[PDB]
This record gives sequence, C-alpha cells and structure tokens, in this order.
Amino acid sequence: PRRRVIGQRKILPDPKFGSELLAKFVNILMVDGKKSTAESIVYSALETLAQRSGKSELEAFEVALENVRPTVEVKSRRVGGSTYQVPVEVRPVRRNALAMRWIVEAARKRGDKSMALRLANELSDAAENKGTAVKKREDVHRMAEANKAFAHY
Amino acid sequence: KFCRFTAEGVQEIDYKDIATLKNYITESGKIVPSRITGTRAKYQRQLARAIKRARYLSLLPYTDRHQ
Amino acid sequence: PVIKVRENEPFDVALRRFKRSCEKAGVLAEVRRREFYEKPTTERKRAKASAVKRHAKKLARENARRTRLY
Amino acid sequence: RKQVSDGVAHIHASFNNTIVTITDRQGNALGWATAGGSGFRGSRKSTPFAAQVAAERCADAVKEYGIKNLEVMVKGPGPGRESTIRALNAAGFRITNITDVTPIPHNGCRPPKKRRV
RNA sequence: AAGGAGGUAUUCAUGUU
RNA sequence: GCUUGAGUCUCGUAGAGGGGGGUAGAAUUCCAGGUGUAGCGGUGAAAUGCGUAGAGAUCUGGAGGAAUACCGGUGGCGAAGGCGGCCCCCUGGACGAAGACUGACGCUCAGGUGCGAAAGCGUGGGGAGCAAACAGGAUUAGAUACCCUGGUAGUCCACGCCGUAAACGAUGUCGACUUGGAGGUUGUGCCCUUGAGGCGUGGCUUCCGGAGCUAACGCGUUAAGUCGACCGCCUGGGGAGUACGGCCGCAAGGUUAAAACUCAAAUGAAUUGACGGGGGCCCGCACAAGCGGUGGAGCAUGUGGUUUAAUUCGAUGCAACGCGA
Ligand SMILES: [Mg+2]
Ligand SMILES: [Mg+2]
Ligand SMILES: [Mg+2]
Ligand SMILES: [Mg+2]
Ligand SMILES: [Mg+2]
Ligand SMILES: [Mg+2]
Ligand SMILES: [Mg+2]
Ligand SMILES: [Mg+2]
Ligand SMILES: [Mg+2]
Ligand SMILES: [Mg+2]
Ligand SMILES: [Mg+2]
Ligand SMILES: [Mg+2]
Ligand SMILES: [Mg+2]
Ligand SMILES: [Mg+2]
Ligand SMILES: [Mg+2]
Ligand SMILES: [Mg+2]
Ligand SMILES: [Mg+2]
Ligand SMILES: [Mg+2]
Ligand SMILES: [Mg+2]
Ligand SMILES: [Mg+2]
Ligand SMILES: [Mg+2]
Ligand SMILES: [Mg+2]
Ligand SMILES: [Mg+2]
Repeated sequence: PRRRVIGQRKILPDPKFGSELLAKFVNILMVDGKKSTAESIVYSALETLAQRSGKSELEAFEVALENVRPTVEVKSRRVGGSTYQVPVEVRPVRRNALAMRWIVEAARKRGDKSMALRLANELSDAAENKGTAVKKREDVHRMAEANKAFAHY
Repeated sequence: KFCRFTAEGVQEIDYKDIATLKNYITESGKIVPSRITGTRAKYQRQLARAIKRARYLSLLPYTDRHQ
Repeated sequence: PVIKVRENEPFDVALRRFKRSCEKAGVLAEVRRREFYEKPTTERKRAKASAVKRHAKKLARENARRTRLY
Repeated sequence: RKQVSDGVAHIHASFNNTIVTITDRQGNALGWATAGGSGFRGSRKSTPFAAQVAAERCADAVKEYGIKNLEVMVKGPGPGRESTIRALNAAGFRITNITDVTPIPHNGCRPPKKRRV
C-alpha cells in the first residue's frame, strides 16, 4: 500500500499446543479452507516426529524450523537502469514464514504416500540437515553470496 | 573574515617570510582560497605572487609529490 | 594526500582519515573535469550560469524569509 | 625469494580495470594481479569486488617473498580505489603509508573531445 | 548514492594533532 | 576677453593591457635500461588495435612539443577582437589628491586609414597531445553519423594574404537632468585607529526596485526615463544578401547590390489547453510481498473465418466476444 501502515492480523494459538507458530504452520499447510484435514495431518506428523527424532513435538518442530530458516535473501532493485540482484536481511517473522513455507512445499513434492508421513519425514530430514528444504535455504544463501558484490546499492 | 594583513597594515607580502606563506598554503601545497582564508582581494593577489616566487626559489614545494 | 598510520591508530580510522584527506584535496573532481576537453565557451557559460543560480536563490531566501508559511 | 619484509603496493585503478603491483622499495616489481586475470570481464571487471579479488590474488602471488610491511600508493580514478586497501589489510599486511599519486597536469596536454552519447 | 544540521560561514586561544 | 568644457604639469595607485627575451614544475608522448609476466586497451555489450621479438604496470635516465592546476572571483585590464605560471627589457591607457598652467584649443563624422576570434591561403620551419579528411571495428532495415581503435592537413613558430562570426548588452558616439537599496573593486579625506572600527568623498562594476517609458516581455541615474548635436540603417514574406556590373583577393571568396515571378500573410510578446524518452508531489490489487488461476488436455459457450439455399440482424481496443438472448 502506498499509504497504509497497519501491521499483521492477530492469529489465535493452536488449540492442542498453544503455539502461534504451530497455528501458522497449520494455516500454511491448509488448502481450500479445509482446516480439519490439515490439522489432523500436522498433529499425526508431529506425534510421529516426536517419537522418532526426540522428546516433544514443539522441540522437534523448532529445531527443524531453525535448520531451515534463512539469514539473508535477494531482491531485484532497479536503480542504474538495469536490475541488480541485491542481498537483504530478512526480518524474523519473515524468517519463520519462509521456513514453514519451504518445509510444506518440500513435503508436498516428496514421493512418499501419506501426507503426514511425508511431513514427518521432511521434518526429521530438515532437522538432520539433509532435506530439500535445507537445500533450498543453502541455495538462496549461495546465490546471495555470489551476488554479494552489490550489497551497497 | 578577519583579513590578517590589513590588521597590521602590511604593504607587501615579502615572500621571504615563509611562515606566513605556510599558513596560507594547504598540506598538498596548493594555495588556500581567499573565500576560506578571509584575505582581501589585493592582499590575496600579492600573496599568490609571493607564493609563486617562493615556489620558484624552492622555499616552498609546488606539490607534496615532488621530492 | 599523504597519510601515515599514527601510533595506536586503528586501520578503519586511518582509512576514513585518508578518504577525508582526498575529499579535501578534491582529486576525483579534478581528474573527472580533466577527463574530456571542455571548450572555453562552455566553461565560461557554465561558470556564469552557476553564479546566477547561486545569487538568485540567495535573494529568494533572503526575501521569502519574511512571509507567513501558515 | 629474497625476503625483504617491506613492500610498496601500486594500485593503478582506471575506470575500466584495476592493476595491483607489489614492488620493492627501490622500484623492482615482485608480483602483480589484475581483474582481467581474476576472470571478470567488462561491466564486472569494473567493480570494486573485482579489485578486491585481484588484490587478494596479488598478495598470494608475492606470498613467497614473505613481505610484512606495506606502503600503499593509490593512483587513478577507479571504481574501487579502496576495496584493494581493505583486501590487503584482510590479507594481513601492516599498512604503513596510504598515499595518493594521481598524476594531475598543470594545464598541460589537451584532453580528447567530449563524448556525444 | 541515501538521511540529518548549520549557514551563505565562518570568529571559535594556540598547543595538541 | 573669461573659466565651468577640453588639455598640460607635480605625486601616487591598481590592472591576465601590448611587444620582445629568458626561466620553472606538473603532466602527456617517445627513446634507452632494470624489475617483472600474460594480459592490456575499449564499450551499454564487443571487436578492430597492442603484447611472449616481453606488453600493460613499476623504477632510473634522456629527448621534444604544447599549455600554465591551486590562486580564480557575475574579480581585473583593453576601443573592440581579446588577455592567465614566474622574472627582466621596451611600451600604451585609466584613476585619485592637492594645487599651478593654456584659454573653447570642443562634439560628431560620409569618403579614407588602421586594428579586427576561429577556420582558410602562400613561403619556410616545427610537430608531444588533440584532431576535419581517410582507414578499420561496431550499431542499425539502411548508418556515407552518433560509439570504439588508428590517423593526415591543421592546431604551434616567422613573415605575408584573407577580413568574415549569435564580432551580442542582438542596445551608435558625446553631453545635461531625474526617487532609492544591497553588494564588489580601486583610490582618498576626516573622527579617539577606544583593536579588526565610525563618518565622508571620487572612478569602474553586479543585482533588486520607484516614477516614467514600453506591444508586452522588461529597462529603470551604467535607462529602453526627460532632452540636445552628429552619424549609420528600415519600408510585407519568399526570390535574396542571390543574379549582373564594379572594386578588393594567389585562391577560397569578401564588399556594393537588383529585377521578373510568387503568396496574403510572414512575424513579436503574452494567454488557455494538450503533450514532452522535462522537474517535484500524491493516489489506486498499479507494481512489490503472497494465494489461486488462464495459456497445455477434454467438454460447454460466444466470436472471427470458411461453408451453405439460408447459416437472420446487431455489439467488435480497453469500454465487443456465457454480449442484446
Ligand atoms: Mg575515450
Ligand atoms: Mg573596463
Ligand atoms: Mg566609413
Ligand atoms: Mg588561424
Ligand atoms: Mg600555414
Ligand atoms: Mg608547412
Ligand atoms: Mg575519432
Ligand atoms: Mg585519437
Ligand atoms: Mg556582418
Ligand atoms: Mg565575442
Ligand atoms: Mg548587428
Ligand atoms: Mg569617433
Ligand atoms: Mg531592474
Ligand atoms: Mg555575394
Ligand atoms: Mg555569408
Ligand atoms: Mg560581385
Ligand atoms: Mg482494493
Ligand atoms: Mg505480479
Ligand atoms: Mg485452449
Ligand atoms: Mg475475432
Ligand atoms: Mg454476424
Ligand atoms: Mg456487422
Ligand atoms: Mg461477458
């Protein structure tokens, strides 16, 4: 908006976990407004991931999310007539959103059968730092370093 | 402001007076403008002639990348 | 613009000091103006126009500093 | 091979390209590096980053001589003009002098004509 | 290159630096 | 006859005013040598070009030509063109102070004479850099250009010729009178210079502005105001500053300067819009950040086209095409 500085909409916490971050994850996963199905998938995936990789669902989810969070991204400025790909530091709320979005899309792509199984596998893989999501994060970091020469435009 | 020469009623710069010329030159060796220094126009011209004569006699450097 | 690193002087401070010295010397401006040959007519015209612009805005400020903005 | 532990870094920084040359105090050149050798071409070789990597390449080249002290002579109106100095400091030489040696004429030869673009 | 301040711009002890 | 206009003398002041001759440092180029090695150079991007016979870079020495950074200033000087490192020689003008002197010796000026940027011409030198022409590489539909790499006349010097410029303040020279303000520059008088100050009195110069003038724009004590003296020039636009003739010129050409024919306008200033690959400011799912699509498949539907005896007619950039229906 040219003239509007209202912030972000207040979102309610997750019923079964009281986590705003988890609620946003459910919203990102949800498609066609079918929140019940997405919530069941994430709950089952979290329980499976907890049993496999550690102690509690929130701890496993946060460690995976941190392993996927990007420090810096790149945007396309246009000052010298041509377009310069310049790196830019991402604000923390955007870090969480990008991490969750990357995890969800990577899980969708995977070839496993059940969506909950795909989500649990991807979360564990991201925690172990071999997943497609962490690969995506490393790719964006790699490109940012490549075009770091334009960091003062 | 505060033209120094007219304060003492100086008639001529007397280029042999190096210390005054050192005040009225920059570190790089060029002449500081009268706009910055505050010197009057007549004394500025006399000062420029004195500095150039001193540069020829090698009492002042033309530049700092000379010797 | 000769600069020698002073005793107990940080390198970043020294580098900023060197840039300040170069700015005061006016080296980049001089070489850039000497990059191409400006005709004497162009030089005189440019100088005169700049003086006119400076004088005009001085008068404008000194006059319009006696008006009600609101 | 003959260790001297003090060098002079001549940084010729033109608009198009930057050439860094490490030499002895007397004038004999030890090693050099340029953005063209760094691989950047044209619009990318006229950037400060290319100058930085060329300075790093030159520092590696003259690493055999084991030079510790380094006085810097920067010359020409080049895009970087400073990234080379930062790169040398990062490479780990003690920068002794930072000197500008741009050749400014006292109204000498006539420059080429102005470009009409 | 971008933002802030002062002016038509300097006096603002030298020393120090 | 007189001294107020004009001029002379006495003492000083500032100035890139002019001519001649030396000299200084920076820088470019080239040459010789050392170090050192694979790029340099150039552009929006490239190539031509240069470099392994060693470039570019870096250091040392040498040669040569041209021009004088900073100071530098809507600062100064000159009739105008124009004049910019420093020093010396020759030389012109302007201004201030106090007086003394001559006694209208003044102003303007057709012909005439001289000076007169740059380019150009003749003869002879010089030649670093720059650079018409030219050569090559690009760009483009074409590119006899803009861009890039080279590059000859020329630019420099001596002596002649040329004599034209938006040679412009687009404002002829001389003189007198008419409210002001802020500056710059250069003299000079007085007041305790109460220390950089205060009050006068000249010369030149920039801006703003009153009356007045002007078509308006604007000028405005440096007039485009109110007047006086002399000179030059205009008579609608094109044809045309062209033809012919004369004069000048080595030439290029310059100067003086028409007519037929043709049109009913050509022009100046200012006004309201629209536009600008002008400038500032602002807004809109305009972009950006996101989610979901269309464009691929099948089918439904509308249109175009083609076909038909008829495929009824209309809507057909956005703002027609599941529209009238
Ligand atoms: Mg060029
Ligand atoms: Mg004058
Ligand atoms: Mg006559
Ligand atoms: Mg000529
Ligand atoms: Mg000739
Ligand atoms: Mg000749
Ligand atoms: Mg050319
Ligand atoms: Mg050339
Ligand atoms: Mg004429
Ligand atoms: Mg003229
Ligand atoms: Mg005329
Ligand atoms: Mg006359
Ligand atoms: Mg006026
Ligand atoms: Mg004629
Ligand atoms: Mg003509
Ligand atoms: Mg004739
Ligand atoms: Mg809306
Ligand atoms: Mg979009
Ligand atoms: Mg289709
Ligand atoms: Mg159609
Ligand atoms: Mg129809
Ligand atoms: Mg129809
Ligand atoms: Mg519709």
